[PDB]
Amino acid sequence: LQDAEWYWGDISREEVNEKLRDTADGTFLVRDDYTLTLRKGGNNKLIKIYGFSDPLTFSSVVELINHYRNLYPVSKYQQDQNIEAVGKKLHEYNTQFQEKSREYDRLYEEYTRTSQEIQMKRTAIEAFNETIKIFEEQCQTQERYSKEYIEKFKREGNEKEIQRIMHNYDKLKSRISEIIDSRRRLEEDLKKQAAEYREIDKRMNSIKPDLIQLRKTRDQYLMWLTQ
Amino acid sequence: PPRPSSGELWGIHLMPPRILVECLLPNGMIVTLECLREATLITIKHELFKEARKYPLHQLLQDESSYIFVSVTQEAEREEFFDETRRLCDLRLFQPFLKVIEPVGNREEKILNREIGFAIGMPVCEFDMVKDPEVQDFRRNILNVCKEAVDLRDLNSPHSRAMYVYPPNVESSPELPKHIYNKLDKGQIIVVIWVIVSPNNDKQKYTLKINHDCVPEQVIAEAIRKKTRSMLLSSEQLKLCVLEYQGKYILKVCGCDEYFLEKYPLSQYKYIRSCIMLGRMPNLMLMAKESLYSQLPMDCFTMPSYSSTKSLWVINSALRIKILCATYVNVNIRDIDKIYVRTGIYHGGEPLCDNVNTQRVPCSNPRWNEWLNYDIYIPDLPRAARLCLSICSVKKEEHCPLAWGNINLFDYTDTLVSGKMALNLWPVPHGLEDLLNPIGVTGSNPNKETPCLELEFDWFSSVVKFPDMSVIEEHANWSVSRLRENDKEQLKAISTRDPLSEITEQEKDFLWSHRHYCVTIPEILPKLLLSVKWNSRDEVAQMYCLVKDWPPIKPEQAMELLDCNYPDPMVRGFAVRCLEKYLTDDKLSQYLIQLVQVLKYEQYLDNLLVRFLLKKALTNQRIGHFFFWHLKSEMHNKTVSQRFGLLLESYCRACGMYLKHLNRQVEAMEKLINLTDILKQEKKDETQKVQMKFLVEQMRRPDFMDALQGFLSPLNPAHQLGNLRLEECRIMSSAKRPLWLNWENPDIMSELLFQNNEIIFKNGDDLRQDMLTLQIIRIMENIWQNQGLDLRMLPYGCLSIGDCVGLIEVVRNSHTIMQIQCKGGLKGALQFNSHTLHQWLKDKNKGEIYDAAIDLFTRSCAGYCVATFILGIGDRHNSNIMVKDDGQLFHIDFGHFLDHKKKKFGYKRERVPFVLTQDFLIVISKGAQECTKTREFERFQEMCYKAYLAIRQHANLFINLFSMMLGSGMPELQSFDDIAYIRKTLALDKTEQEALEYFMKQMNDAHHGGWTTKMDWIFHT
Ligand SMILES: C[C@H](Nc1ccc2c(c1)OCCn1cc(N3C(=O)OC[C@H]3C(F)F)nc1-2)C(N)=O
Ligand SMILES: Cc1c([C@@H](NC(=O)Nc2cnc(N)nc2)C(F)(F)F)oc2c(F)cc(F)cc12
Repeated sequence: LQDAEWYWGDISREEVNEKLRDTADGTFLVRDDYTLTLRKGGNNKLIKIYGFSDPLTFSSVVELINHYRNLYPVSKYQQDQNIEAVGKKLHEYNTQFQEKSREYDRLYEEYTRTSQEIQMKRTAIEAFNETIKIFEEQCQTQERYSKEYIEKFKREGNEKEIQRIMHNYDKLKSRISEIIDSRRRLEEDLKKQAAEYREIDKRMNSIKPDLIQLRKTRDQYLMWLTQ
Repeated sequence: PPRPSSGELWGIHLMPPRILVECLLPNGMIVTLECLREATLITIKHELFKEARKYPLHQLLQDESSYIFVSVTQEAEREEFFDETRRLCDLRLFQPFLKVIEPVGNREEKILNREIGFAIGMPVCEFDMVKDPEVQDFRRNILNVCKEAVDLRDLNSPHSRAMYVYPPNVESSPELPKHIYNKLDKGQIIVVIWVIVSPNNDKQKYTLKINHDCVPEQVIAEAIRKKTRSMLLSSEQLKLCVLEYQGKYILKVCGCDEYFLEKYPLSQYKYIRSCIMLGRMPNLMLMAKESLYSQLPMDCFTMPSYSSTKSLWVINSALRIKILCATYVNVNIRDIDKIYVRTGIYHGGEPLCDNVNTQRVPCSNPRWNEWLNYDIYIPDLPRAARLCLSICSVKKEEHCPLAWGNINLFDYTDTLVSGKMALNLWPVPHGLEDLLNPIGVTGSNPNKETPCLELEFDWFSSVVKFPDMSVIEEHANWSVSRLRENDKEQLKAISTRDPLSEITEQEKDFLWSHRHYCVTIPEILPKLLLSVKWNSRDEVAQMYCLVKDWPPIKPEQAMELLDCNYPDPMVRGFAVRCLEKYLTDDKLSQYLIQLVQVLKYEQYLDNLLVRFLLKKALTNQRIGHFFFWHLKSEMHNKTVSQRFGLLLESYCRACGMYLKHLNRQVEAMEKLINLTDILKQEKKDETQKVQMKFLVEQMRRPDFMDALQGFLSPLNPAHQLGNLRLEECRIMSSAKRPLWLNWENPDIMSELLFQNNEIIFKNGDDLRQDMLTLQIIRIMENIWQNQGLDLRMLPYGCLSIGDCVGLIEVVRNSHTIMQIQCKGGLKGALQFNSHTLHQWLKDKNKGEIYDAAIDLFTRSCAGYCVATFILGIGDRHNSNIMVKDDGQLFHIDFGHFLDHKKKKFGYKRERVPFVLTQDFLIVISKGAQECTKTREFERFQEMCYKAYLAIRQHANLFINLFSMMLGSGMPELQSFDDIAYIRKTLALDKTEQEALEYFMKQMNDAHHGGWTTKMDWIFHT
């Protein structure tokens, strides 16, 4: 009864909730007075104890379960992969795990960094767009005003002042072209980095399950040495 | 959007001393003007229009003052720069250029909008361009709260305005514990009044001796009596003269901006009670009401430019939702096989039925186009019901999430939504291995670059709405019409159990059965609510009826019902109503950090909690201050930006003149962030003598001096910060090399409080843990003090003001244990004396005082031993522990004591060993080396015993304060699992007598490890 497999000593609830995570409604284990944890609707129900309510039909706890049995349990033992070779693989599976662990963190260091830089670029582009809009309105302001002046100076012989107006105009538009060029070189940097992000993601999603199952198997190799 | 730089120009921290700016003129010319980095816009506009005559069309340029500069900021905003006092460096420009234009619209309105924008760290125009009707509703409807608050404030002017500003800084009860009362002479206190007489500030002082419970008006009366002494008035003339004038004056704390404007016993004011317990002599300054009331602005509240249903219970079908398709997902087709959409309907983090997946589909193309059928009925949906879904990889057979998203099944109009829904999804947190994330933010990622899953909700030929209350009340009588002597004993014994205690499914039925008896033990309510089945409409509708007519409970208890386990709007409104009616501003201020956090759990923007806090913030400017900062600190955060921004907007639009003061604080904080950002990135390699030189050089400049002088301390806005003492400013030798800053206290009478105001600014670390730990420590002390256990703690100020940026309050006349030993001249010994500390105290508190200092050390030492144990602060050393000259010990630098908590590679749980160092025991025992058996030590152990039991006895409150923080963001408070430890330390599963012996063991186990040689102090050899 103490030996029987579904009994998990006197453990904390964090440990229990961990194992009942992600199971089908039915799975169970008993723990310490005796209580029984169980799945129903995808929740961890708690049920005290021999019997539950009034008619205490049973003689021991190991019987009580087996009547309601008429639920596939969590096993203290069942650790499907000599003490010498298992002591070795703990150094091997734990190194294989810990090498991936540090590769994941460095992937996250990129992930985060790269995420922020993208958002920055997106702001910068919004800025350039508004900047450029303002210069384009300055262009239309120059036409409105230089219209009446360029015609006057053209009517006079004075094309010295025509040359002075259009020195300003050429600078303005040359400046616009430079700003548009800067927005464009950022648009390519943004698209390049967005793909670099999408890629860094694909690598993390591919190394995420690898990290989980390396912990599952490694944890059960420790459970064999302590039993 | 909000900017990540505090640089003066995009991607550049500091502007070169001079730079070229392109100035676009209103006649369409473009000139390039070399400018000083620090030049004002007026000196820039003057110089421009001068040089603009060299260029063509100079004839079209009207008067210089007819025009306004425009540029594009680092928030990609067209800012119109109305305030031309501002400097080029402070303009937060994207690109160095300006446009000269004719000013357009309503000048007043536009200026205020800028001020609101700057304050909240986000331009107001971004809110205008948001379509979600919930958003635009919130913005309009919340002004009801603003109008109410502003009315209260200008109701009984000008006293009411002076009340909003300068609210009385008051303890929650007027009563004094005996240890405080015994401290009084004879129930009396000696007080020093002050008056400013001559234009050049000549000071007279009146020394009154009054009863502690005199209200300020009576203090003033006794002051009048002392001055009218010897003026040949009769009893009648005098009594008439006091009555007439006692209320033409107000008292103020000399040294800071605290006032005694309300009829509370003087003892109840925190400044006084502090003086009482410190043995200091209150120095109040008397002045006429007009002197204050005239200085109050009398602000004005502009109203902004923004101004066939079937019930749910008549739709008897099963719930079903259709997963159409996603846009993409970032998975490698090599390695990973197939992907599916997991779903679930949830009540908080409690699922209401079984979780339902879709069929597998290959990575490369995600299209499902299938209805998922859910195992509950549409009438059986609780009001706070939510779909929580994600997308999962499949590779034994190893499942993992990819993107996730949650949805409220009813909108904010109670409308069970139908039709098509796009839902841009979120990335998974760091360590989340769970398929679903129901705790995560509810709603759609405003990042439209993310994977986007389309959904279809079932249509029912009309608008579906959640039932009225009348409908729900009826159904309660339809639901019902269908004990023992140890029972009442049993459900008394489960209200005394803590929230984190686990309730059996039997005890749930027990509770539900006896739900009518429970109304007589109304503090059971939280437990009963967990016994309810929320998927059963029948139970819910009955519970709605109980709650509606439930007895109010202590606000400390109502709080529990605002954490994550209580999503139901009816349960929450109850809590808010308990808080509305029974929560003092003292306690609101003390618990404000949790109350701000649990706004994030609210489903909808407009709600009862928000409206409660917003009102108190707009009613009490002390609360408003920390309201603003607690919110501002998180505006960087993707998740909450829009909510908090919206809330900040409503605050900033009605808070009054304080908006101006808050800008000054913000601007100051920005310069500090920028300055220190340089020292962290571009000059991290450079030596600490070179950094000091650079620091000095930058702080000297006039743009920085203007910014960082003459503003209010964010740690405590009663405190003014005057001129900087740059000689006393310095880079500290600690983690993240924080700035140590020093300001003159510009108070006329600063010498009577403190003449220098010292703050640590620390850029780099997350300070939320320190904030929370200090809050706890304060509350612990408040409990102790109120029960008449005189244990003195020191919860110094700490405030996060951004993403890993905050302030720490310096305490004066204090030193780390290390610093104290080095002072005593080590002599190069590998082991420290161990009497050094006691020696230092003797030297500091000679003869007369001595016993008082030992007392204080003993009492403080006791408080921190208990606090440190219960909370499991293992990581104490001789640079975490500090002692004041008067003997008061306290702990600093939290935020690292949870780093080694999680197990690894099976190394067993890191025990938090309760030990006390021998040096401290020696001090307690006044120099005796047999310090484990003195009267001093027993008396000390007893202190600890009582303290421990007092916190245990209030365990529920601490559990709830932590519980409210779980959805905050702190990586170290993630789940009820993280708090569990406290149950062990307080021994909540044992008896009280068993807990005392547990603590007694733990404490006696410590000093078995005495005379531990400690053979080297630097390296621990
Ligand atoms: C003269 C100087 N005085 C002082 C220094 C630090 C703190 C303090 C007073 O009291 C306020 C509490 N405090 C808290 C911290 N710190 C902390 O909490 O984390 C790191 C460290 C500081 F570097 F920020 N430092 C102090 C001293 N003894 O060397
Ligand atoms: C979480 C958390 C705690 C819990 N304390 C411990 O778990 N201590 C402990 C135990 N074992 C080891 N090895 N190290 C530390 C508890 F106080 F709630 F118990 O206190 C906190 C606190 F004051 C502030 C904060 F922001 C978070 C927390």
